[PDB]
Amino acid sequence: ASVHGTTYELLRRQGIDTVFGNPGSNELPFLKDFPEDFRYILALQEACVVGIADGYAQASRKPAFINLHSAAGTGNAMGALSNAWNSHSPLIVTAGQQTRAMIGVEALLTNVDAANLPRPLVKWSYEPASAAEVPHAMSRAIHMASMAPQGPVYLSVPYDDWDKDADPQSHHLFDRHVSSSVRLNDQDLDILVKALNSASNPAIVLGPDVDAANANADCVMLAERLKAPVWVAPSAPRCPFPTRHPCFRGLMPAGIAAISQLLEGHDVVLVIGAPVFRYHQYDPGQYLKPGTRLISVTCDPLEAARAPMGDAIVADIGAMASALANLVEESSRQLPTAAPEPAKVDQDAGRLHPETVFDTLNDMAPENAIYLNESLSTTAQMWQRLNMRNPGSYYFCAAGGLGFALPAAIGVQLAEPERQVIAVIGDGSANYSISALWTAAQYNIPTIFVIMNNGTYGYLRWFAGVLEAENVPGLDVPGIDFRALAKGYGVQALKADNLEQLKGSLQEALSAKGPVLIEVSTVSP
Amino acid sequence: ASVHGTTYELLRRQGIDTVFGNPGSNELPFLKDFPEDFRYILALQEACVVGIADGYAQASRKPAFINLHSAAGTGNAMGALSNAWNSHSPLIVTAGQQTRAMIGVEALLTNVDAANLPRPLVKWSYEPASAAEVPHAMSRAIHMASMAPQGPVYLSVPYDDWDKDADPQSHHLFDRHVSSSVRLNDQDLDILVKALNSASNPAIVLGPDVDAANANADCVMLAERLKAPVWVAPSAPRCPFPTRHPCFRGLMPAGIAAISQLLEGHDVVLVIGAPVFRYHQYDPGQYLKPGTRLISVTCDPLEAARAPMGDAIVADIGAMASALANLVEESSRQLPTAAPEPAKVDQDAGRLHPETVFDTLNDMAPENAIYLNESLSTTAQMWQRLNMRNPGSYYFCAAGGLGFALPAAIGVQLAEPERQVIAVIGDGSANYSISALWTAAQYNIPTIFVIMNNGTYGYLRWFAGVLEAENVPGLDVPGIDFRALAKGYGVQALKADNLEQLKGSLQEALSAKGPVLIEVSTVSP
Amino acid sequence: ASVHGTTYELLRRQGIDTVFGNPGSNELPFLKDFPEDFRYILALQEACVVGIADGYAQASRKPAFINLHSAAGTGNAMGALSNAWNSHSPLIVTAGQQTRAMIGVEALLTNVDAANLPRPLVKWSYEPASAAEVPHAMSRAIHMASMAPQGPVYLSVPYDDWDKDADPQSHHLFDRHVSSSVRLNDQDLDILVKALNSASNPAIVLGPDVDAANANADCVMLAERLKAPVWVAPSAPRCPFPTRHPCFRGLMPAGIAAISQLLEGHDVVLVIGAPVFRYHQYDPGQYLKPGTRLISVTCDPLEAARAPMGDAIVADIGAMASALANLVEESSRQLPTAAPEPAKVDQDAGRLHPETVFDTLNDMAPENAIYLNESLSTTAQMWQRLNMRNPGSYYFCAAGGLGFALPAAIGVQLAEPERQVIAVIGDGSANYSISALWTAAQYNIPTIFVIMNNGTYGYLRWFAGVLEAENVPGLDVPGIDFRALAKGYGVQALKADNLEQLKGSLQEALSAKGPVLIEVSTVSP
Ligand SMILES: Cc1ncc(Cn2c(C)c(CCOP(=O)(O)OP(=O)(O)O)sc2=O)c(N)n1
Ligand SMILES: Cc1ncc(Cn2c(C)c(CCOP(=O)(O)OP(=O)(O)O)sc2=O)c(N)n1
Ligand SMILES: Cc1ncc(Cn2c(C)c(CCOP(=O)(O)OP(=O)(O)O)sc2=O)c(N)n1
Ligand SMILES: [Ca+2]
Ligand SMILES: [Ca+2]
Ligand SMILES: [Ca+2]
Ligand code: NA
Repeated sequence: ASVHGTTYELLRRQGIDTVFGNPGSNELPFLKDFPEDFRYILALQEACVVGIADGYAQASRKPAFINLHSAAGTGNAMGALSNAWNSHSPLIVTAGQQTRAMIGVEALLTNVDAANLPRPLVKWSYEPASAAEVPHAMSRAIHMASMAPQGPVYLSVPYDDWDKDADPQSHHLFDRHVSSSVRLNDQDLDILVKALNSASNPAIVLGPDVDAANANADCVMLAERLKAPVWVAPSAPRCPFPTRHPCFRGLMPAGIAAISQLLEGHDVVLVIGAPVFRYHQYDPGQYLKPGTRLISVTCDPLEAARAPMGDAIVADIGAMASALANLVEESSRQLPTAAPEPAKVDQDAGRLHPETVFDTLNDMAPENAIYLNESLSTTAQMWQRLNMRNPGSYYFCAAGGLGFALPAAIGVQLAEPERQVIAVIGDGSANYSISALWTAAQYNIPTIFVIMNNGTYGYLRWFAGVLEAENVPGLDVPGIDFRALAKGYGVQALKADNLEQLKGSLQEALSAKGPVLIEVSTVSP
Repeated sequence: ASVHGTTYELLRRQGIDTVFGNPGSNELPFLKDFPEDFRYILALQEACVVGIADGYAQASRKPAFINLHSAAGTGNAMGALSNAWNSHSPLIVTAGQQTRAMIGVEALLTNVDAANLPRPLVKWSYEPASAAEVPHAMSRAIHMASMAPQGPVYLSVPYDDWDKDADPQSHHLFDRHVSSSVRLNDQDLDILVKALNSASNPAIVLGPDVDAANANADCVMLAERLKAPVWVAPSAPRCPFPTRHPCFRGLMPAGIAAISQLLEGHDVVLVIGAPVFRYHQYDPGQYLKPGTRLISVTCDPLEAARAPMGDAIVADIGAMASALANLVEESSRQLPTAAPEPAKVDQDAGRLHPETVFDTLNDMAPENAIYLNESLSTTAQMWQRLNMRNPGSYYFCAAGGLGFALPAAIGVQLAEPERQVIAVIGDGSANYSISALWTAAQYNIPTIFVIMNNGTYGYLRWFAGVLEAENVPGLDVPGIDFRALAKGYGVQALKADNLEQLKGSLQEALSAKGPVLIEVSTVSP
Repeated sequence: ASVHGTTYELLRRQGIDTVFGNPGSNELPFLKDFPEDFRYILALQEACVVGIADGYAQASRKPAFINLHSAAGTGNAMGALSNAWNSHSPLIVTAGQQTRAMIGVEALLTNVDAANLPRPLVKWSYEPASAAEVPHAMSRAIHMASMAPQGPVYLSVPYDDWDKDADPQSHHLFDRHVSSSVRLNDQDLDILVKALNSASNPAIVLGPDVDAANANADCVMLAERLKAPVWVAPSAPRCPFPTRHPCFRGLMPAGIAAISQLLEGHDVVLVIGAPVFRYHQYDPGQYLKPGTRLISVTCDPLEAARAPMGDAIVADIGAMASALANLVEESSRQLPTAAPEPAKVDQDAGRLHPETVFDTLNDMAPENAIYLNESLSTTAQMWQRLNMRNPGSYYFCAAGGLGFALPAAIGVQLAEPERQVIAVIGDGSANYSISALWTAAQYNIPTIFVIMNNGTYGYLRWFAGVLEAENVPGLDVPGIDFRALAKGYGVQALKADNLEQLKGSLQEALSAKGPVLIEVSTVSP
């Protein structure tokens, strides 16, 4: 067997059947004789390739495979990799290297010092020392991406390796099963359960690793047994809980003082599947108020190490959530009462308030819609106004890197063909990965893109307020016609300048058989 | 003084007056109270920001200053940095970091392990240990970018540093002059000159550092004195010689065997301002034939170290070219005869042959036009068909990273307001940095973009041929309307489906007062 | 509170009370006002400092704290760190940095790019962005070293930070409890147990993480229930099983073919707490023979990823060994029969055969002796001839880095004051960290050092044989008087030129109240 044949066999034996890519000369020997059972999804720029693969991996809850071109293709993807690192996305990033005979002279499109290029945004980064090692290196990449805490990995392969003879002993790689599905030992788990059972006013805080683990239903059971309010940890990349469940209390503000104030009076705060905490704005104060102690369950040693307070347990979130949900007592406290519905904001016949847009989306979208958020100044309103009952219903750029939601929405829609994906993206954010629209058109992936057009980088005007910063350049983005951009890439385009048009446009988009972009004229901040 | 005030003073004292940027919250304290004498050029995605700054630095022959947002903004620019590394572009890349009080907890948009992120594509990468150190760190960044061999550098600055008190001793940074304008000592330079004077059939090979140094006219004088043919080193990022001068012999093929064959019979080959050599395709053979010896003058130790043959001198290209041009004897050999004009390719009333497009550009463009090339399958024809008499007339992605030419053309046009810039970009390449069009519209930078639309990644179909690779996915890019993309970003758009329309469109574009995009329907490969 | 006071409070609250160090100017502000409840152990060179701390951490099964001087002190320790990485030793390495005001100018003993210096041999490496962050960074270092898989970490601290005011919120760091004491979920653990219960001829292979976890007794119970032979994985850094238990089968040869041959006919091979596998010599063949399947339990994702065969479970070794030992059925197969005693090698009245030395050590040493091995050509004989009944009885350089055993023996003896430590070290190996002897003398740590003096690098003469390499320089080390070296550092010294003298010397050493070095004249290979 060749290294080519062996490597594709390893990939299919490990469940991988799709390559998200933008091709180059160093990858042609890998992509040639492309196997019939695989599919290749082309995107026109590498931030888009990785974004699509990332949405696909997060929604499918399995690794996604990426093929990029040498240093320039990998470099174009590095902002996308920053998000993937923070969302623990299991991404296997492969990049083609020059032929081994011309690496030394640094021929054009040699990836120099290749393994160092994507650091520090990958769990593992490597170039094999010989062609016969390639399948073993690929095996390492698959398992490193897939073991808790999941994350992106990088493998650089000289293009001449693929046609070489594989090692016959590589067959032992094909069926390896590697598990990190672990939970706290019985004695210490009993101690934790007793602390939860004994708490007089527990609170629960959930992060993205709950949704990645599909631990959402177990966390519902846990919250109901403990009769405890549930918050989502700040800067949330996913939604880990039904947002209209009686225990749900919403997204935490991303500030130190704000969070300790919210938790005040809670004696035990159990955090599951989140960093402690992904603050954003600087809001100095107490990490916790007196009387509050914190216990964190995290799949990531790096999270447990850097928490500035609390105890921590490093374990699989699925296994831990299930064990806790099944072991805790039913408290005799009263179940928390559901948060009230949000108020209707006054809306005239002109430009749309974001609140109106979210209320209308909530009124019209299917109950199993999946949303993406890259409309940064409207996040709080989005979380208050969209009823998201099911797991996998929300994605937001985990490292704050714009250019995620547009391509990720396409990968999510590819992963979940029977759930309507609706990406809500600001006019500024829409440009970072605009060319991803083309992939939705070409493969007819029927994502709906709602562009919130207010002409400005609104969130940065806000943060300028908290910093009290005046005379800042570069905050306005006038003069972009998103319907023309959508036409340019073959996506049906609609405009909504008022509520009547928003309703009509959503009705058309929801009914459409292909992707649709709706440009919404929203109010300026 | 504050760190803010001191740093802008240092920048203006060192000749920097423009910030190319895409802003974020960590940069607001740097960008606030933006100085009246500076200008900020916004681009909508960071590959575009760096591309624009890169074209501006290469054309202006001075450092360009960039401000990006933390890890995600830096990561989005890393493909652009790969080109900048290979073209020795003096780029000062600054990125905002979280406030020092929240770096430890890794708050959202903390740039973790920041200095390692852009490696290995920068000469120097750093985050200062205190706010008062920021001006000195900026001084280091300016000089590291600007000293031979020039190249990109990276500085990460926590956002709280700007408002802190500066060290009063920072004033000693303001007027530092640092020179690398050096040449080989007299005794060894005399030995080199004697070897050139004694050669029976010398050849000259020139690379991009000649054009960066504006050493072109000196290299003309050198070639005329030595009566020597002149080639451009392969994978050329710039044009270092007038392409219709009698000595000019064109762009070398990027292959080992091809180059040794071309040089056969030349006893001394003097290479100036190029790597030896930037091969691309694998074309194994002799590095040089018997009877040929090579001498390389390079500004870059890394180039001198990795050459697989020849002697080398590491020195400033401007200083060396001037010294050699003035010291060599006038040979009594006959001057080389000019290459013949290229033939006219048969052209019917349908889709355009690339040869026709270049002939027509050469017929209509001003004599001081500046071209950019990201139409990878037509490079040989472009070099044969465009008469480029003047320095600074050609740019091509130095690391082969697509997404350079579109934004770089805007930076070049900003640097050279009286020279018409014409970027010739393939339909595939146009997408990587498509959003850069917006910056040309907003600032009315009148670049002309000629999109060569053949529906496919043509060069990759070629390289597939040399590799003999069949059943490769992802090579076609149908279904993109570039006039709609240009409209989307506010750029006037024209279509050329045949020669009559190409001529009309060029006439309109040349006359236009703003940027113009022409979509040309070219023949499929 | 100051950063100094807060950091020592954090260290004592986290169980750390000893600093192993070699001091320098950047560390004086940390070491001043040294707390009364701490102890400082000086060694004269940094390989010795880290070796001592490493032996102390491995034997105590808890993190050890190290303080080195800037880049030069850290660099002198990097070979020692290579061993620590491979043995998963929880080492907190701190190094002093220049004052923040002189880092930029790179004053003498600035640690440039400090965090990158010890990579890739540390789990985490960091320099804080401000003085107030130091206690949180130290908290991160403690937990990163201590979480599974344990390993060395690095923290660089500017010397001016210690006197600065601490953040009052740092108190939340003091009592953090972080656990990685996890095991496979119940459903999958039941599947594993069923596979073990069903095996017709299981084998067990144990590595160093079993002894680190004190999982030895549980592994005895497991082997007895399964009636299974037990081997120690190759290149063994520790001893995980009583070597005269009936199931024990010895140390595996460090070769691919040798191991698959040894395992042939075993249907299920359970590996616990080892890489799969730490081969040394190149011995190509099948990784496993047909009919053998492998299951690995490892605390280290990097081990699970790179195994070339088998399934793997990433979990705590203590928790997994206990669960398996208590859950498996008692097999009705016959218990394995103990290996026979090794034969007595013929010994005349001259130089000692290594076999004689080990037999004599086994005859005279206490049953709870602890041995270290850095006599590389005699390892097989050592493993056959020393009855090691108890956990923590054997250490060998985990990365093969010489200079470990001499200082580690001192740290082990410091950790286990009531167990006689006997380090058996070749004459070549003894020199790498010879100055460590001084620390044993000064603190009266009564380690016994047995120098096996055959005048040559014996193992390298062997490996030269397997490679069939002739005319190799640098293999002989004549002319070293180890009794004089011991005298030089204040350690009692004895010589053993024959068996009578070996017996007398051991009797004296065993009775001595201080450290003793015995130079043994052994036979040449
Ligand atoms: C890759 C990248 N570049 C720059 C930023 C900085 N940034 C920028 C530029 C924002 C403006 C977003 O504008 P929008 O139109 O998409 O949405 P809003 O108007 O609601 O803010 S929010 C933010 O953090 C970023 N986060 N990521
Ligand atoms: C960032 C990046 N991604 C991928 C490539 C690989 N690549 C690709 C995708 C090419 C196709 C260029 O297509 P085009 O339409 O712009 O021009 P041609 O049709 O003349 O080839 S040429 C080439 O090297 C690259 N060089 N850089
Ligand atoms: C730091 C370091 N340097 C060099 C070596 C190479 N090396 C060397 C030099 C050996 C000779 C050991 O000689 P010895 O006298 O201690 O023992 P033997 O005679 O039994 O081999 S074994 C070995 O791997 C090493 N392992 N570690
Ligand atoms: Ca906006
Ligand atoms: Ca094309
Ligand atoms: Ca020896
Ligand atoms: Na990097």
